[PDB]
Amino acid sequence: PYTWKFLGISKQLSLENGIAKLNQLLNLEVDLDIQTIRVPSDPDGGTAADEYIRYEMRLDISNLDEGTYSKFIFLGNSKMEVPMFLCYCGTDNRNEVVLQWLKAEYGVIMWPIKFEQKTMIKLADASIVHVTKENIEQITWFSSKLYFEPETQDKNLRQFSIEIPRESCEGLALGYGNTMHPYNDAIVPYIYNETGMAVERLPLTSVILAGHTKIMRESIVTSTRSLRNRVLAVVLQSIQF
Amino acid sequence: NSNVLLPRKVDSLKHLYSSIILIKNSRDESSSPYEWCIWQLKRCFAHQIETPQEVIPIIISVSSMDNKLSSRIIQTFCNLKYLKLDELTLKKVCGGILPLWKPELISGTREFFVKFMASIFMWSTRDGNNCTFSETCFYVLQMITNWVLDDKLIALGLTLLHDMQSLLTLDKIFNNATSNRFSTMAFISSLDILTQLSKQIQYLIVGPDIMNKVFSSDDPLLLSAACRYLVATKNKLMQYPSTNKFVRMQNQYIMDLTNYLYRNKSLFGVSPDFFKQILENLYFKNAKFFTALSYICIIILRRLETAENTIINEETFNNFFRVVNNIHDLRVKILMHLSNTANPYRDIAAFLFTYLKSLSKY
Amino acid sequence: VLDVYIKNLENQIGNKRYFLKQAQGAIDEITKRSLSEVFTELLRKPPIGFSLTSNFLSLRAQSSSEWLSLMNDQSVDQKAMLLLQNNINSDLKELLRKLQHQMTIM
Amino acid sequence: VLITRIQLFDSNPLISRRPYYVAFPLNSPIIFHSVDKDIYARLVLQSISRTISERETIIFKPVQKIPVKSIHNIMTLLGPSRFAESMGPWECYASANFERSPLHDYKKHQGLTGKKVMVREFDDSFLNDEEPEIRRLRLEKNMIKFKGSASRYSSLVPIEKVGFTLKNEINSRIITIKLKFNGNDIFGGLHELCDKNLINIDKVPGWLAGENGSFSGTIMNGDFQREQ
Amino acid sequence: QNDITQDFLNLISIRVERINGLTNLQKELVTKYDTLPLLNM
Amino acid sequence: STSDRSELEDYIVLENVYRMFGITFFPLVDPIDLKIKDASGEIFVDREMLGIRLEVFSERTSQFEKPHYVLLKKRIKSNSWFLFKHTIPSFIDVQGIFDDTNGGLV
Amino acid sequence: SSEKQWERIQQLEKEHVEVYRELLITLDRLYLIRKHNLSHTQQRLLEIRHQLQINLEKTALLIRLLETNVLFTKLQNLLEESNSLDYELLQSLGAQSSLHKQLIESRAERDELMSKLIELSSKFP
Repeated sequence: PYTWKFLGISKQLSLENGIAKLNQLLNLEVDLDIQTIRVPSDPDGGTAADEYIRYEMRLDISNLDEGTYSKFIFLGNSKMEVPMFLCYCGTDNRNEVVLQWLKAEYGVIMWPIKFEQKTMIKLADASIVHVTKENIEQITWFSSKLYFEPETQDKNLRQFSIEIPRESCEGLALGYGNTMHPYNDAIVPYIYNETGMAVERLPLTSVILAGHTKIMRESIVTSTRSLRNRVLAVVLQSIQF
Repeated sequence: NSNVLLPRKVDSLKHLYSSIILIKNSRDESSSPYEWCIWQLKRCFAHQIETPQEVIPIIISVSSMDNKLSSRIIQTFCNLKYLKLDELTLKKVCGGILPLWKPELISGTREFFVKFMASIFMWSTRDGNNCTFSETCFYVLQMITNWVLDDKLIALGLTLLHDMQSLLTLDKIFNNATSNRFSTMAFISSLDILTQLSKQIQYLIVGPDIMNKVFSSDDPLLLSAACRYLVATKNKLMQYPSTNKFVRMQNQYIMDLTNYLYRNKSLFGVSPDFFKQILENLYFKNAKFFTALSYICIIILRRLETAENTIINEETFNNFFRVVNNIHDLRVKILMHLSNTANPYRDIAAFLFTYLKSLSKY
Repeated sequence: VLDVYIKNLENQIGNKRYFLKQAQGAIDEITKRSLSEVFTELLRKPPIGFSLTSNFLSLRAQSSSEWLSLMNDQSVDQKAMLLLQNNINSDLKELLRKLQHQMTIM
Repeated sequence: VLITRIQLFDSNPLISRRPYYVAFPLNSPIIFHSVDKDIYARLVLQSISRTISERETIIFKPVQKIPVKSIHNIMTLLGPSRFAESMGPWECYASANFERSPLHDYKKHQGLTGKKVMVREFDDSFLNDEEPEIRRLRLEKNMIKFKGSASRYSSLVPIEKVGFTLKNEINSRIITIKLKFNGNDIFGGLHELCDKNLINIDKVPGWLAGENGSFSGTIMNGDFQREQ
Repeated sequence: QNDITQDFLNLISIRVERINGLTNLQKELVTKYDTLPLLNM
Repeated sequence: STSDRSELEDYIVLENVYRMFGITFFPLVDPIDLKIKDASGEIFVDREMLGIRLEVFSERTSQFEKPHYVLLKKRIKSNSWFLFKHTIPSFIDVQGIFDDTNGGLV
Repeated sequence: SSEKQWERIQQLEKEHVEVYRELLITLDRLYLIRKHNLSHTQQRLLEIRHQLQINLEKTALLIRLLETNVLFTKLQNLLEESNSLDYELLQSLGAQSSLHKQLIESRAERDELMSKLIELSSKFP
C-alpha cells in the first residue's frame, strides 16, 4: 500500500552536492546510491538513449510505520528534452520540506504528472516485465482488471470494467507470438477485434492487476516499496514533448 | 531568493519580483524567469498542465516588456509544429507577445514573417472555415501599428504590409458568395494603419488589383474604410505632380468608385459589352441599379420621416406621383445627413463631398 | 412552398455537378491528349440569389458577433494588464527615486 | 397484470412485517415477485407454488438474479409481449414498421422506393483519426444498431446491471474475458459512447448491442446463453 | 524579389449509394448494416 | 427504368400473392458476421440465417393482422438451426415446440 | 416545425453556393484550356469578374424582389438585424487601438526606466 505520487523536474541536476545542506536543514542522514541502470540489457538497444541514472534517496529510519516511510526514486538522461523527474510516497512532512529544499536550492520547476491512456497501457506492459540476474527478461502474468468511468447523459453508464484472467492472458500472449509487449500488441487488438471497444480512446481510470500493482491516472499504488526500471523508463519517456 | 517557482507563482513587492531579479542579474542572457517563462510555455503547449489560464496571463504580463525574451519566444515558437498542437493557446500568446515587440536585432526578418504567415495560411486552408487565421493578421497589423511609430523599420513595415494585404485578398478566405467578416476586419485595420501613415515613400498606393477587389466587394464597412484611404491619399497626393501615371491612376480609382456610386456612366475593370451580356442573360431597368446598403438608406429615411408628419427606382417615382419632392434629390439629402452627423459610414459622404465638385455644395 | 424550392435546388445541384464532372473530364482528356490575346478574348466573353444572400449575410452576422465578443474579452484583459503594468511602473518609479536617495546618502 | 400484496404479522399486539408483492401476468409462465431473501419470502413463494397448481405440481425456478426497477420495464422485458425476446437490434421485428400487409399498395413499398444507405468499411480504417449528410447517416447507423429504426439516447427499457463473459477459442486455448457493467441505463450510455465515435460500430457484436436485455450470461462459440 | 515571387506563387497555388428492388447481391451485402430482410427481389 | 419498374411491380405483386398464404421464408443476414474472404474483396456470409414470416389473416375485420416473425440461425459446428430471436408471445410455447420437432435437430 | 427545414435549406444553400462557385471557376478553367489546346494578375482579374458576376446577381435579386408573404420575411428580418453592430465594432476597434497606444507608452517608459535602473545597479557594483 505505497501510493506513488509523481512530480516533474525541469532541469538536469546532480545530487551528490548540496545533500549536506539537506542534512543540516533536516538533522537526519540519508543515503543516495548512484545506479547507472539501463533498460532491456539485451543488446538490441544500441547502448544509446537507453541508460539512465537512478538516485534512490532512501530514509533509513525506524520502519515501524509504512506511511511515514518515504523513498524518493529519481531518474535522468542527458539526451531528452525534459531530463529528470521524481516520485514520492508516504504522508510525511519530510516530503514537503524536501520539495521546499528542491525548489529553493537548485532553482527548478515542479509540477504533477497526469497520465494518458497509452501511457497507462505501456505502464501495464512494463510493470510485468521482470528482470532476472541471468541477463534475460522473464514475464510473469496477472489476472488484470481494467476499468472505465465515462460520463453520459443522466448518468446512463456510470462505470464498467473488463476483467481478464491469468491463463487467458498467457494464452493470448503465447498465441500472438514472442514479443516483449503483450498489452499493446495482443490484448488491446483482441479487445478491439471481439468487442470493438478501443481502450486507447475510452476513458481509463484504473488499470488494476491481480493484487500486484494498481495503475491510476494520477498515481501508482503497489504492494512492494521498489519500482522497476522499465516502469520509470516508460514514465520518463511519456512526459517528453 | 532562488525559488523562482514560488516568486512568480501569484507581499506588496510581490508584483515587482521579476524586475528585481533582472536588475540584479545584469541579464544579457538566460536568467531564471526567462527559463521559467519558456518552460511554462512549453508545459502549456504540450497539455501537461490542467489550467493554462492561471499561467498564460502571467506569462503575457512578464513578457510584454523584455525584448530579448520576446525575440527568443517568437524565434522558437512561431512555427507550424507548435501551431498544430493547440491553436487557442498559440492565439493567446501571439496576441500577447506581438504588438509590444518592435525587433531591432537584424532587421532581416521579412522572409521569416512571410514564412510564418504562409504556414498559418496553409494550415487554415488545410482544414477545408476556421475563423482563426484573421486573428493573427489583426495582431501582426497591431505590430505594424507600432513599427511605423519610430523612424526605424518603416520600409520593412510597408513591404510587410503590402505582402500581408496581397495575402489577405484571396477568395478562399473572403468572397461575396459564402464567407465571413474576419478578413474584412483585418483589412479595415490595415487600411486604417495606411490612413494613419498617409496623414503624416512612393508605395502608399496599394496596387490596382487589390484596389479593384476592395472596390468590388459589397461590404459597407470595407467600402467606407477604402474611401477613407482614398481621401487620405488624396490629401497626400495633392502636393505631388501629375506625371508617371500614378496620380492619374488614383484619379482612375476615384472615377471608378464614383462609377459604382451616385454618378452614372465606361470601364469598371471589365468591358460594358460584358455588362450587356450579363444583363441579357438574366434580364427603365438598364440603369435602375447603378448606385445591402440601401436598407440603411430606407431605415434612415424612416428615421428622418419621424420629424415630419408621416427600393429607390422608377417605382419610387411612381410612389411619389401617387401623392425634396423628387427622387434625384432624396439621395442627396441622405448623403447630407450621413455627412453632418457622427454616425458611421461617414467616410463615403466625406468622399462624395471632397470629390465630384458639382455635388460638393450639398 | 418550400418543397418545390428544395426540389429545383437539388435538380440544379445535380445538373451543376454533372456539368462540373463533364468539364473536368473534358479538360483532363485534352491534357492527356496534349504533350496573350486569348485571355483578352475570354475577358470579352462571359433559387440562386436569395440562397446566396441569406447564407452570406447570416454568416456575416454570426462572424461579426463572434468578432465583437472576442474583441471585448481581449479588450478587458488588455485593459487589466495595462492597469497592472502602470501600477507596477509607478511603484518601480517610486523605488527608483528612493534608490537614488539611498545612493546619494551613501 | 395482477398484483397481489401479501402481508404478514408477528406477535411481539401484532407487529407488522414488510409487505411482499407477487405480480402475476395474465397469460405467461413467468411470475414476478418483490426482491427479498428472508424465510417469509420463501414461505410465501412456496405457498403460492403449492396453491396455484390444483391438478399437477408446479415449481418456481428463478430465471434471473439481478433485480429490475419498474413494472412496465419487467412487463416489456419478460411478460407476454412481442418485445419479449428481440429487445435489441431486432426491435424492428417486434413492431413491424418495415413491411405492410399484402393488401397494401405496391407504389409505397420499400422494394420500389429504396432506402438511402451508406457503404460500410471492412478494412481496419478506424484507428486512424464535416459532411453533415454523412454525419446524419452515421447517427442513423448508430440508431439502427443500438435501437430500432429511428431522451433520444435512452432505450425502450432501462437495464441496471449486466455482466457478460466471452469464452472464445483460438488455437485450442479457451480465452475468457469477463465484462461487467453498471449504471442507470447501460445500452443507452453505450449508444452515447458510440455516438461520440469512441466505439467502432462495425465490430460491435449482437450481445453487446442490447439484445437479450437484462440477461447476464456467458458465450461459448458465438451464441448467447443465460446464467442460472 | 524572391519574397514577392514566392508570395505570388503561394497565392497562385492556393460514398453513399441507394439500393433498390433489383441489384446484384455483392453490392447489397457490402452496404448491409441493418437487421432488415434483403431487398433483392 | 420503366420496363424494369413494371417487372419489379410484377415481382412485388407475386411476393404479395405468395405472402397471402401465411407461411413464407424470407431471406435474412445478420450484419455482424459479414466477413470478407480477402481473396478478391468480395463478401461471403459466415453463418446463414433464415427468417419465417407467420401471418394470420382475420375474417371479421377482413384484414391481415400484425405478422409474427421467427428467426433461425445456423450453429457454427453442427449444420442445424437453433431458434435465435422469435417474436411470438410466451403463452404459445416456442422453444419446447422447436425441441419437439424432428427430435431437436432441424 | 419550421426550424429543421430552415436549417436544412441553410445547409442546402451553402452547398448550392459552393457548387455554384465551383461551377464558375471550372467554366473559367474550361474556357482557358479549350480556348487554346495562367498568372497571378490574370487569375485576379478572373476573380474580379466573378465578384462582379455575384454582385450583379445580388442586385438583380434585390430589384426583382424588393423592386409580407412567404419566403420574404426572412430577407427582411435579415437585413434588419445584420447591420446594427457596425458602430459598436468601430467603438471596440477604437478602444483596442487606444489600449495599444497606452501599452506602447507604458512599455517605452518601462524600458527607459529599466535601462536607467541597470545603469544605477552597475553603479552599485
